[PDB]
Amino acid sequence: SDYERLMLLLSDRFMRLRFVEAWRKK
Amino acid sequence: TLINQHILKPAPPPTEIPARLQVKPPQPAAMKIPNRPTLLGGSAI
Repeated sequence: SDYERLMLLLSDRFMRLRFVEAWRKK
Repeated sequence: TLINQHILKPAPPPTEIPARLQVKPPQPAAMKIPNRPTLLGGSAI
């Protein structure tokens, strides 16, 4: 599968829920 | 009426070519909504 390895060039491929569930508690 | 400023002189500042890349498909894709204010000139490969 070197066609897929060519077809995926430059692709480069819950913490913000944690800091808001504390403030929704407050 | 209003009194206006004037352009000085030919002063040359060139830009430079930075290095990173991004993929992320949401509208903000950075710190805020518009993109041409928050996109790096011309990027290197």
